Amino acid sequence: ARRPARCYRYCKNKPYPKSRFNRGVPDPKIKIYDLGRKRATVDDFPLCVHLVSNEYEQLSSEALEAARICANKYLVKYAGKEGFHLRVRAHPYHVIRINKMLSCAGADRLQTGMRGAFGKPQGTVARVDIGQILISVRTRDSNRAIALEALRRCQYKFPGRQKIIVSKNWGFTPLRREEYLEKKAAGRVRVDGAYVQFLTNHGNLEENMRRFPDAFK
Amino acid sequence: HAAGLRSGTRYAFSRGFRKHGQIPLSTYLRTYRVGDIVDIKVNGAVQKGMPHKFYHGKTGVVYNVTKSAVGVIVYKRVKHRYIEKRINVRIEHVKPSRSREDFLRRVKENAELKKKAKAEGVPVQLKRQPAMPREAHTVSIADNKPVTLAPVAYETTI
Amino acid sequence: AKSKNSSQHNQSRKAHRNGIKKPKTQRYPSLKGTDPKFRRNHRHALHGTAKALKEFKEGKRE
Amino acid sequence: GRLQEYQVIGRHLPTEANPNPALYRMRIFAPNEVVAKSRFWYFLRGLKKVKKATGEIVSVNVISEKHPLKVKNFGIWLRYDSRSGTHNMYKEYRETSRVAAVEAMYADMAARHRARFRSIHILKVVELEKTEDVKRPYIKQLVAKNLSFPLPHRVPKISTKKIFSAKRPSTFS
RNA sequence: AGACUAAUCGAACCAUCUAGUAGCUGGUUACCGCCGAAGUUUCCCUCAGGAUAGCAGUGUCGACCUUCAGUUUUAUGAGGUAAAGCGAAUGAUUAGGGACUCGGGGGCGAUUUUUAGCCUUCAUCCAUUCUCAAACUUUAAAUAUGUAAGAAGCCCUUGUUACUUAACUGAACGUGGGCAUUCGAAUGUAUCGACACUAGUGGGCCAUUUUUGGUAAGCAGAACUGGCGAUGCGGGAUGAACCGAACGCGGGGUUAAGGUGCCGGAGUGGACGCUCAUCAGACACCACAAAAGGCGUUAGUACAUCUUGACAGCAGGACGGUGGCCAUGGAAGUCGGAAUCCGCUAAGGACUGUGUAACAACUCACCUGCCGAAUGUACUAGCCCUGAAAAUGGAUGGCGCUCAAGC
RNA sequence: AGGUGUCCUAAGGGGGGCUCAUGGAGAACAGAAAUCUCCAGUAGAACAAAAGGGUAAAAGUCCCCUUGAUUUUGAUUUUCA
RNA sequence: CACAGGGAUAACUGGCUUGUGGCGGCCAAGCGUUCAUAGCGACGUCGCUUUUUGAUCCUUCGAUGUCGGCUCUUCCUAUCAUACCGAAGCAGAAUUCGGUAAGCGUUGGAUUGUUCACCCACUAAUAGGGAACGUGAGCUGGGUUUAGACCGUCGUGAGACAGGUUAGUUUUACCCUACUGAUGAACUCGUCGCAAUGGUAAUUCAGCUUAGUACGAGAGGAACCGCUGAUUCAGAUAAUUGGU
Repeated sequence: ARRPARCYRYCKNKPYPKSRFNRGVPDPKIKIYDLGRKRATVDDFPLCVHLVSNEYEQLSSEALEAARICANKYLVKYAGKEGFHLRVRAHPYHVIRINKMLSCAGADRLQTGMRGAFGKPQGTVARVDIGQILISVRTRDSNRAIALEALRRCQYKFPGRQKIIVSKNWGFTPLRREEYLEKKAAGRVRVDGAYVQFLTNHGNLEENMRRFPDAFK
Repeated sequence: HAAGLRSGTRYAFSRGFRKHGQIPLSTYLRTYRVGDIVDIKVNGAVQKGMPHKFYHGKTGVVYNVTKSAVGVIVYKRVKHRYIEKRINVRIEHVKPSRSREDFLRRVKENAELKKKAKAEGVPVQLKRQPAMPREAHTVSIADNKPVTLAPVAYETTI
Repeated sequence: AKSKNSSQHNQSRKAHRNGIKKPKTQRYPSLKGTDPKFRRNHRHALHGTAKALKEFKEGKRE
Repeated sequence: GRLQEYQVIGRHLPTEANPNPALYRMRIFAPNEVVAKSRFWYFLRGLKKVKKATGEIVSVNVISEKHPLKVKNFGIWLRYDSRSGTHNMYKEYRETSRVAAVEAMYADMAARHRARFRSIHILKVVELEKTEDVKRPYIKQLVAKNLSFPLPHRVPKISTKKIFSAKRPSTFS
């Protein structure tokens, strides 16, 4: 089976997720989403790069794992097992059907032609838009060239056109690099597991002081 | 394909969010007379005297009054001709309409405003008119010096 | 064999061909559907008011 | 086309809460003042929350070249749309007036990059006062000292209705 | 053998009933003038057919009724689609942190273990984090949609009743009186209302936007509006549906879509650029081409070097401690294992190679002499090229076209 | 993606008192789970059946009395000529 | 077995599409003594063709003769052989990958109605396809597909079976065009000449010599010229031999 990917390239149907109405969908191909040292602190990896889409198309689940493996191997060999953190930010929830013309309607004739042509589940695909982020990588500042090459190598497994953008934020945080640096000096940032939390000065005064001892002097 | 009496009314007849429970009791204290202008709005809680889903949102004229219901006259548009329809609705669904209040307010003011001028002896120009184009005026730039603008260059956000 | 099922392509133009006619409103609507108890008494009320106004020539002069 | 520079001043409609609003002024290149106003509302809709229905035009004027008989160098900053993405450039021109450079730039971008008028924004035009601020190499050669050159192989002009000439022409004019 | 019974046999020949019936094929005879359609709703042993409503014509009467409207403005109601949401309910889903042991599993200090000991792997709870929903939602458009804009109006006084009220208190219908000096938004009114009788039609198709099944189709099925059918004329060389525009017989003037090197009526017209193809290219619907590449050429973004003088070329030098510590028939930079300092300078490394049993010699690195203004690396997108294979001889319409007659 | 050719003398009508599912902490045999007690608890329960809407001093639950599931005919709404 | 009709509706060609069938690319984990790219290529991804089979039902039901073989002409290139060349994990010999190229060739037999297939033998080689799945007023009639008859399974029965088996009529050209040849009016009748345009033709192998030489430890083992013959094709001729 596994028809060529050319036949399911355009978003032409309303979303068809698995629910209590359709049953028996095959298990998707991609399982792992985070690779590398996925528990480093925020201060360790201040550089981020993205792979941004540029078309309104469909990306198959099979292609997502192929690109994940290709980029992972290059980063490990040249940057080390502990020098990066890779995250895949596209999840396939759309189910594509197939009409088995010869398996279902062959040998024993039954009913053939276009009579009763509603299909059976065949795979899982992901929907993307223009400007949507696909893959993100964070690492040190001295590994900028390595990160760019790894992403450029993995776009040959995707159909369409994609771009590479170096983000201006700090890591995965939604803060500018300069803005985050000065806010941290004010004591309004506390450490967590691989992420951070921020002071909001809109609660009771008691535990706001222990959670943020350096905010109040 | 089926056609029941309440088919397709999943959201129309339902009460809103945080509005279930007791019906406000001022509804039953209103009074109606023949010739009044009322509009229909079906309440989900009351299951008696519910009009068909077509009339949910239409406006009509009262023509009959009874112990706990009123008769309303509404005009329905069948293909190529209009038909008069007469329905019976419980008072939990009807409501007085402010459609004609602007007219009734304006006629009262005009009569009194015309009376005072006739004693005084000046034309009124009572009837309304649409909006007219603006007139000439002058704008000073004292302590309001204009600021120059220009388009901004392209920049990447993410 | 098979054929077209249903359509509404030319119905709107056909209806507007010689106007969508609205029935004319008129001064005295009919009293069909009004409750009978109020209807019986209203009959007696009109009977009296005709006799009284007829007596206006040789009588009450209200 | 054939353009000329305007200044146009706009304002938000005054209201009871905010009397005396602010005043904004722009410089717009347009063939005529009917489309000069139209471009003003287009640029302003991308910077402030004002429309034409809720605004008004205060004044429109014409700016003319101060010295249209002097040769000078110009520099233009601009952005445009390609078939995929947006870009920024900076080009230079040599002529006598501000208006013609915009005319020359529009024809140049339409040929070399296939960019139409719909998708070009002009950021700033400045006249280069000195001679050491010329960057592009196709203009330094036009400002070299003691410039002079001949004109070889120039075809003579012959009336288009006079067919069947009687002798061979020459190209040494 | 379904064989033969006068060239006739799975039921002979002759006359009559008989002009047997047909929801099915074929045909249906002079001219001019005016108006001008439908393939859709409901029922039928109904689906190649009929009745019913619709569209159409003709004959009129009531007034010339001042009534109306596929329209806008102003006042006031209804809705759950596009978008949005998940540190908001139901459902789906990736990853760490804190708190906990008696929820389950495997250990440690004697697997002592009723040791809330020390470990920890799942599970649980709490504050955060990455993506979704035609049959999910706290919110919520645009376009379309109901009613009203007065003389049949507004206000005052007071007659009738078998209904209603403790009650002439209410309710409908009334008599009398008051309110135009202006009957109370815009525009139009080249078309107002009612009735009678009847023809054809009930196989449709195409296009913009929305949209369902299908890998897709000149494929099957829907919503609003415009068209062909029922229709010529000017452009697309040709072509029911595309663009302009709808038609009595003539004369003069001006244009639309499309065109001006010739066939072909009208520019080898003007201004600034790009392209050289031993497969150039040449106008919407439309008669096709992709991923990936080029030091062909043109324009652009960022970083780095340079008149204290680089890049290219030629020419000069290319040193000690020290054959370093180790290794050893022998290894002196150059089998191999492990470190990488200093003198002198502008520069020469306990060295990138060649080479000696081992030294040497030699190369590179680096600096200096000559010159005269630019140079290096990585990216973006314009035209062009490679990718590019079918059957009779052949088609930007043809000839032909190169600072074009191409873009 | 599903449903119907049924079921009910109460599972119809009237009235009154009460509040559900679940979770926390306790009590001989008693344990995950038997009965009793307190606090929290917006419906997360229930209402003959498919699904949707609706309901908290009730439309759920238990108790008391009953047969408006009765007689004579008209007007109106939905599918629609 | 019959009648009235239907291309509003199937079985064959043609038309749109290309899932399946066939063919060709891109990226580079790995295989390849070691070394991604001499020769290959996983996980993914972009295309072409209409000699496979499906989907559709637009044109023909007052008829376009429906399988295979024989005969004969022409065209396509995705090249089996031949000419000349570029690569290698190419010493010689033998092989593998690619370029310009369709000028010229591609066979004789056993079994089957076969298309398809499978063995023996020769050869430089026994490559793949189109033309209404070329070709029935050109042939043949073995198969399928009327009426006779037999068997097996099914049906109470008449009868059914893309199950096996045996016998079964193949019509017309003198018309128009096309093609192959042959005459021919007008400017007197003749003899001797030029050449616009159209057609075009050759093909492959073996023996001797080079040489038991180059190359290699050995085993093995080439080529250019030169000489003489042979295969397929074409145009003539009849002194000799054969046929009538």
